[PDB]
Amino acid sequence: EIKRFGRIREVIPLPPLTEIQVESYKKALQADVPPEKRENVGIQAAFKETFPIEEGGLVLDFLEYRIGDPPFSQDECREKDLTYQAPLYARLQLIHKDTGLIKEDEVFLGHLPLMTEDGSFIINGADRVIVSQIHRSPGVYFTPDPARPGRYIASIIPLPKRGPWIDLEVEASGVVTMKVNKRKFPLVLLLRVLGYDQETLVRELSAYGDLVQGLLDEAVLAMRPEEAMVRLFTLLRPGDPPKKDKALAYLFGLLADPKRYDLGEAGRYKAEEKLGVGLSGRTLVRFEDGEFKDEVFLPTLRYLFALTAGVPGHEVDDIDHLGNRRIRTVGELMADQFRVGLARLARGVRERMVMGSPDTLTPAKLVNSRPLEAALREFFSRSQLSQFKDETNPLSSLRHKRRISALGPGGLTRERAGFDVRDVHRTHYGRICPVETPEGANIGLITSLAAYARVDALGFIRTPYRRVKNGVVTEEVVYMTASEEDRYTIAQANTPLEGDRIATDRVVARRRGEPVIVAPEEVEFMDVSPKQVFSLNTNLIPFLEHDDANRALMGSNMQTQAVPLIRAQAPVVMTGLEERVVRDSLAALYAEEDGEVVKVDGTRIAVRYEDGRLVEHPLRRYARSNQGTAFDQRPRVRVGQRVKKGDLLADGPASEEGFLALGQNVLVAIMPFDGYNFEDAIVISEELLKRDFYTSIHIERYEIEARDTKLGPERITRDIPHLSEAALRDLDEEGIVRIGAEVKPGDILVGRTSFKGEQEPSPEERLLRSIFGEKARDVKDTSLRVPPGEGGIVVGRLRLRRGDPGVELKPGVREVVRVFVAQKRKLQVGDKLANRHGNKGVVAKILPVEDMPHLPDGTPVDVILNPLGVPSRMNLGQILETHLGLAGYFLGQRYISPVFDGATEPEIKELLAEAFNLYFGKRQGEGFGVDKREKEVLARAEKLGLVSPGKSPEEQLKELFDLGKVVLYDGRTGEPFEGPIVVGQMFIMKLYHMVEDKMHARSTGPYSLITQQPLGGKAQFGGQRFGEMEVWALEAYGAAHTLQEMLTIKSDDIEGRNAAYQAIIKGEDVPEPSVPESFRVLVKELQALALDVQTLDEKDNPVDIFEGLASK
Amino acid sequence: ITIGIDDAVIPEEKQRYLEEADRKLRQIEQAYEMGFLTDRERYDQVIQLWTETTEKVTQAVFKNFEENYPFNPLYVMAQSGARGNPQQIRQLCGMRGLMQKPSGETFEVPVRSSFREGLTVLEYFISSHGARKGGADTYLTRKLVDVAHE
Amino acid sequence: KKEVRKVRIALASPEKIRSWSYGEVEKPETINYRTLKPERDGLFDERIFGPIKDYECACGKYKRQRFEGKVCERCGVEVTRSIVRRYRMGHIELATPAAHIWFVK
Amino acid sequence: IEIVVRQMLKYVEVTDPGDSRLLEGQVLEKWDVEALNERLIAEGKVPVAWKPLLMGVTKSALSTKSWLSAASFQNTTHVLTEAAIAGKKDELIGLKENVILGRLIPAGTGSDFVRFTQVVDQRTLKAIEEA
Amino acid sequence: SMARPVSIGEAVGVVAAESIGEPGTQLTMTQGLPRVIEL
Amino acid sequence: KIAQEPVSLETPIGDEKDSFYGDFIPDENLPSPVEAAAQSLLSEELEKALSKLSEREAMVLKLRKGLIDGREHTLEEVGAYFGVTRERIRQIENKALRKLKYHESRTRKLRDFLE
Amino acid sequence: MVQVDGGRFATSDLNDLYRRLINRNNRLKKLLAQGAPEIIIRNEKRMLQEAVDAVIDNGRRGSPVTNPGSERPLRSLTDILSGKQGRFRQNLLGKRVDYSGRSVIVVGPQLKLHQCGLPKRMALELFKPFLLKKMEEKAIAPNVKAARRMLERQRDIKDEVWDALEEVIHGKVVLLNRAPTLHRLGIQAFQPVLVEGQSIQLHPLVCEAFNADFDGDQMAVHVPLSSFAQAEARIQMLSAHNLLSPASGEPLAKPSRDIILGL
Amino acid sequence: AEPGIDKLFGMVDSKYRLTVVVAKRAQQLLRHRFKNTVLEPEERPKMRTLEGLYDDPNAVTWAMKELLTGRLFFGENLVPEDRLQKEME
Ligand SMILES: [Mg+2]
Ligand SMILES: [Zn+2]
Repeated sequence: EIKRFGRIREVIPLPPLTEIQVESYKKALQADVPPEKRENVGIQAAFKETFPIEEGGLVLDFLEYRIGDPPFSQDECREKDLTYQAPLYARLQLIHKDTGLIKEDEVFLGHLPLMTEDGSFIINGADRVIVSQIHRSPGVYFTPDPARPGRYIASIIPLPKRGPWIDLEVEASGVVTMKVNKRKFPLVLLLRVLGYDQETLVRELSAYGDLVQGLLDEAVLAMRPEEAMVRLFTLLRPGDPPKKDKALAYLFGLLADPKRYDLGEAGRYKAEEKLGVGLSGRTLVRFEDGEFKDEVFLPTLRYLFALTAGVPGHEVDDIDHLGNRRIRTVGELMADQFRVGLARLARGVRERMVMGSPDTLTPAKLVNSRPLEAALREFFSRSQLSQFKDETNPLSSLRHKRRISALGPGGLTRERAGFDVRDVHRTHYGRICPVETPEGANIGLITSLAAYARVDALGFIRTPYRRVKNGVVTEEVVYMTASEEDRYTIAQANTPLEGDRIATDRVVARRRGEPVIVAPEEVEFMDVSPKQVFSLNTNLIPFLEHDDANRALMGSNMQTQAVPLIRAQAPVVMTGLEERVVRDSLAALYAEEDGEVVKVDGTRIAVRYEDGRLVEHPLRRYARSNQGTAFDQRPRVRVGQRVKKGDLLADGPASEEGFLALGQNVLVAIMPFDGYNFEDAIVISEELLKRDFYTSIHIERYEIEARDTKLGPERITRDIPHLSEAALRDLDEEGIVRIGAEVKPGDILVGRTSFKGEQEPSPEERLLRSIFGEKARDVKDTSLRVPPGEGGIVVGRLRLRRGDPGVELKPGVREVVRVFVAQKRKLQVGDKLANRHGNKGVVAKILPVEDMPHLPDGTPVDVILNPLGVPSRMNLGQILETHLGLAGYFLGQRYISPVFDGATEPEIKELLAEAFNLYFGKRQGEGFGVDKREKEVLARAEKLGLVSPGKSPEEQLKELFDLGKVVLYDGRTGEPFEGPIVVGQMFIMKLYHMVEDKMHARSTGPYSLITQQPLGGKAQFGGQRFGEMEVWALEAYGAAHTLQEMLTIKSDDIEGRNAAYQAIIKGEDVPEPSVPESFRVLVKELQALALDVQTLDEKDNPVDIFEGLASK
Repeated sequence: ITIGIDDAVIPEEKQRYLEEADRKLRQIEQAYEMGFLTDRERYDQVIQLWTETTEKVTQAVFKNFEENYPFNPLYVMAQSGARGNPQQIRQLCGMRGLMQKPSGETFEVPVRSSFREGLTVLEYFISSHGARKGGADTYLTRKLVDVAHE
Repeated sequence: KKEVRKVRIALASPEKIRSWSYGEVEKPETINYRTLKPERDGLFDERIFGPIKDYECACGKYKRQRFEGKVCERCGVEVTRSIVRRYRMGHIELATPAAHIWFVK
Repeated sequence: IEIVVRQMLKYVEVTDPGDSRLLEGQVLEKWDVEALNERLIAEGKVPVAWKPLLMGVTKSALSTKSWLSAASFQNTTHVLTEAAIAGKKDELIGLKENVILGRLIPAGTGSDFVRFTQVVDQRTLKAIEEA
Repeated sequence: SMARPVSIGEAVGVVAAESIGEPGTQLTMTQGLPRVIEL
Repeated sequence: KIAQEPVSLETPIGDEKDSFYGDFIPDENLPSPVEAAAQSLLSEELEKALSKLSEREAMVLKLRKGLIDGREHTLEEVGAYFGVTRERIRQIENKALRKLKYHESRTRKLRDFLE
Repeated sequence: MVQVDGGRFATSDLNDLYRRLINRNNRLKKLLAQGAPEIIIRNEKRMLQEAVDAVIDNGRRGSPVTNPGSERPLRSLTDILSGKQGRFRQNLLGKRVDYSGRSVIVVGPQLKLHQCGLPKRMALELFKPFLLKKMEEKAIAPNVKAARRMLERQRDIKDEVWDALEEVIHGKVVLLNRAPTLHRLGIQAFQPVLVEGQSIQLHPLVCEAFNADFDGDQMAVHVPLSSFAQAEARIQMLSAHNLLSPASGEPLAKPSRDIILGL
Repeated sequence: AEPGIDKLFGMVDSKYRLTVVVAKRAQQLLRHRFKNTVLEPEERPKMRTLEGLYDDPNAVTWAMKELLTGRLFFGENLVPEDRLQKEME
């Protein structure tokens, strides 16, 4: 019972939502591809560039490279805290060119990290994703000259560390110079080296006006290419003597060497596509038969002269235009740092040749795994494009894999981020979400791929459109880049159609991102859907058209922060993407084929498929996510149920029957409430807690090491010296806590003892033990206890002992013990609630069901929301959702209202009317008229003009109900609220609660070593940061002693904090420090620099701030 | 006090105001094909047209509130100073107005839809240019504390 | 007793630098590789910088408060508070003079 | 604003040193050369001639007389050498100076104007008047 | 803040700096904040 | 294990230039304010406990336990101090203890401090 | 120089700078006594000057001295004073402080202007030394050490000690701070009322000054220890004594949002 | 909280001199465990509690209460410093 709105029916589904991660890393590894037929891209092109090297003859070559098999599964890689990787080998043969010797063998080069099915990696047991990067695409560009208002300059740019930037500028003199590596020189000097004469340079280039006359230098056009090459070498490299063998070697490596200059394969397409020529190879110049042969300089000089002349068909390139920016996906980012570790293995080969026995050296002892291993490990563990996977819920992980970052190595920095790149470019339409982006310093830097957006082979983002020929739409879709998009006139997706033919005489369309009304004969493409413009999360916001984009940004971000719930529901009003999100997130479980279910329990689902196979599917139960949220799958099929392929078998976290279930559907009332909902605060009913709504399961891991101390080995044991039998009840035989015990802060989880480091017990300690007849143990309790504010019941245990099979551990560590604790967290005051429209709020008051505002039939609301959080934030979509939820509440139905193609206001009022007949009709059938309190409300609603005068009480109630409003009684008084009050169902999520966001409180704890400032510990929290702006505030108040306590006694003053603690302990007022410790350290650090620092008093006499301590 | 979608009531003088604006719009395109106007002062006559037409519907929104629905929640919150300003109330009831493109010079076609009737995809995307600008735009105390602390 | 109201900074003469010093650090050693105790003429020596334990010399002959101020006969260590190790300075007596680089560069 | 703008011209450049140790072109604070010149006229000696100076808030803060406060900026070494060479006494007048030292700030309850106020009751005032 | 003669000891220097810098994040709607820094 | 050189306390942590290694290391040797008070309360509460004895009873215990000079004096030195036998000192010591145990069973001041 | 976890030692760069100076100075001494030729003596004297000014200002002149196995320059005495982590910036930039806490904030409209809602657990820790003393005075424990053992080893907080905590709190004030502290009203003093839950309850009339919004904002708590600290926290920092703007003199704690809406 | 705070600001020329007076007087109250109070038993501030109404343990509250009675004298150099505490114990 779920109605779908909308006139637009998408002709194609969303792409494989993780194909930006999966297909990239697959294309780079080419695992299932035979090494004979591999396409010379990615991880093999790194070898075919590094090899073959030769420099006493040596020729190591590249034949095959093969992936190994994972030594460990993904689960035991997460359990062991080891990177999920396979060994990488390669067939390297050594050729002695002077002898003819050949020596083949296969050598270990390094461990290659492998990608999972969903599209992430496991590094040191941690799930980890590699975000895509946006950067400037290579090729040739033409921009207007800043310091010359008349002309434009050209720029040839290749891949980074793959050639230098090249500029072509026309000076005020009129001669055309060329800028390379902070050098300037005329173009003909290089053109002479390229084999051009003045006779050829004129005829094909004469038509652009007087521009050739700025290129002609008769003195340079007179010399041979041989002496022009050396004339070039002297200008840009004026260090060494200009020998002609070095001048040739330089220009060859600079512009002609394919391994030292490789303008991108995408940049070569860009150069070929922009200039209208044809380029074989990725260099600017070749080197055939001994002379240089041009490839790019003549076409790009023609385009520059053409553009400066004003010929049509030539334009300036937009810097942000998404045809001039590209995407570095996972495989490209890895294979780039791969060849870096090969260029460092190259040195590890080159230098190993001058030594040893240069006649016979195996490439086994010529090549080491250390260079490449350390290169890939730096990438997956340190690169800012590789960060902790966000798996708060299935939607979180799907979104994280689709992020596009301008930051990272080779990318931008936040200080030099500026605004140009932070902005929304007109080409983002259909490729980059214009609303989903962080709030804070990373605005516009980190974005999200659009729903229908795909990244092509060259790294450019495309979006589908429907081809239309003569006002008739075709089933043919075409993915076009931003450059190809500017070529056509493209109509909006919501243009009225008479069954696949256009209806209106005025079509809304776009030309280079410009709103233009058009006739059905001028349209050649049409948008596929409104969904293609926004990201996944933004497409999950119903009535998005009625939400201002700023709060809709928050609505997109917070769905990523929603914790999975025990009784998680799909929203009452949906957008139609909720099923596909859980499908592509790989958090649920589906049937591999047609078949029948034969076994169903909480741990496994067994089905017999067509092909006769019997497959049992293990259900992951209460597993810990990176953020501590419970990953839990639950069966959704019965025994004997016959399922089709792709049919749901088990729901993952935050999924209800296969639909994204990020929260709960709660009955909301929009009204103030005694200030408990002041400034975004939220009032909730206790009934939510009774029904376990918004209850989540969170699992935290704890860990303790038993180490080898020079004072003696630490021991995991139940024998803890001075401890009660009660404090050890839940400790098993070997000292670690039992599964199923409830642990509260301070309780022991793993018992441990450490040797004291033999010292005399103090005489007071000796007399103390003599009184109580206790003989001192030689060991102290160092057992792992549960930190404050944390707890739950133990659900997992794990022990890794050195000297036992399968496990190797850190040096000096005898064994490690891990304990897993789970807790059920029900909604409480302080928890953060939110809807998909950007409404935020902290639960401020949990109220008894009796105090809650309720309907005449006794039904109480679940949550009270303040209307004051709406007008200045301009998100009327939450109001439309509440109105639609009111209808579906009494109608007992859910709704699908797509973005920009959802439920109209009249369609909603009709449902509201049909719902009133049910609700009010059932009330008459039970024999109850219109209450006298309701008639009291109906009287005022007429005074202000909310109901029409003259109609009956039932009719006025109906006029309120289709306005979305109802009469509501105050559970505290029985009296009604004086005005009608819009109630309904709203989808509300509970947002994630980071560890540092919980309640902290310190009195006294550890202090740092060098600076004596408060430091967090296992038993105590750290102190709050009292920064300089707070110093100014206390100064502004003139509260000197308050500021003096912060800067001394409460922080780094050793004597002061000890004296103050004792003062409070003995009921004494805390004293002031006679001379603070920061003063003392400053003087001694200055005296260390041989500077006499004199501390003088009122009459200039020396004060000794060291009282008999350092005075001699 | 509560807020429902019908509390963002649209004046019936909005329909008349923007059909007058179209009357004056083609009236300016007419004077552009004749030669009476260059492209610049034609564009400036389009911007002023939508600038004062935007103010027209803003006055229409509040005048309808003041004269017909004095206890409307949106109008009461704004007049009392509880929540909202006339610029925000205008985008809810009247028209969201004239937008600004990444370069800086204002857009010719304004968004005629309010948030209650809903923006189109083009209206929504084009507005994201300026919405992100306000977000990106959104030290001195330290330099002043340094100079004057004594 | 009196309250510091001004702070002057000036150059330090050799005899003034030696006035701050509780001894000359004569050796580059720090702590013994086995005992982990400070070496006798090194950078952590208690015979100059102060005791590591409160009111307890390095050998242990005097290890109570009533002995405060007593320098040990065979230690060379004053029994007093270990807090003096943040405050007591030593010095290095150079063979030939060296220029303070601040006043040079 | 007036409090801050006044700080933008609290320094002066010496034109004629007169009978002081000052030199021509030397920059110092107006409130000092006022306190200097009223000692010189009392001594019968010739006062200092200065011209007003205008500094931005940044440049004004760098030019401060206190060496502790000046050292808290980026060129600590240059500040410290010239201060030790001159034997400069930091008088600890501003708030930043004392915060660096860890000294009670000269404002509010730390002001010389109110800090030394005493409080007594009648009994102890009579018991002490017997002294 | 008290609508009365200021007390001696009031750190009006810091207070002035806070009063001026606090709205620095509200100078948007024109020269604006760069003008203030220029001054 | 001994071959490795020490780590620098000034080893930078993270790309941020505002933290060294030693900024996060706790001081394992300096006593906390709670530890410093506990040893003082222990010395105060033991003095108050010993004040329930005769001065010889208390002086014997303070000599036997090292509260005077830091070394446990055997029965011979304490008997030489007081001019009595090793056995007479042992009886004084044992009687002084069970008097302390009696007062401790009634006040319970010293029951904690006991780890 | 101290050993950290794992047994490995951690030391300060200054030690190796001193150590390189002591080594070279001692070599110069036993070269002068051996009567070495001048070319040798001049070399040790150069290395001596290069050792001293590396202790002073490593890197200034010449290549900075580094440890084996790293390119990081050793921290000199000048780097200890100069820079952002230097001693002249340490006090100015602020510090971590004892007797402080943090929590998400909640509206708590029943509060009086001079009041805040403090979670009982947070109060029990913020005022723990005070609680130990009053647990002794009220015979709840024999002495302060026995009171600490009760709180630390029990997890069962009798109504007897909640009354004790209520008595130490009486009259006292805590500081509430929301970042960014833009003016002095970013820090205000309230009298704590013990509250059920994990959230600080903040009076709604002070939300303007703090720029507080109940959408997840967190605030810090600080307890001023001494009587001077209490006196100035109560006299000149109490929220109910700072009603008018220091910038303009206009009311800053004034009716807002629902309050205006109802009136 | 602090009733009569406006009257307390009037007794002094500077609000900060009031804080010094309240704080210093409160310190004397703690040192002598409220024996040196100038308040009569019926104007002693109390604390509403079960098991009876005890005296308010807040010394800052007493000091403000005493100051409102005029029974205290405050000023600079009003009496020698050493002779003050020596004669108050
Ligand atoms: Mg906020
Ligand atoms: Zn000794």
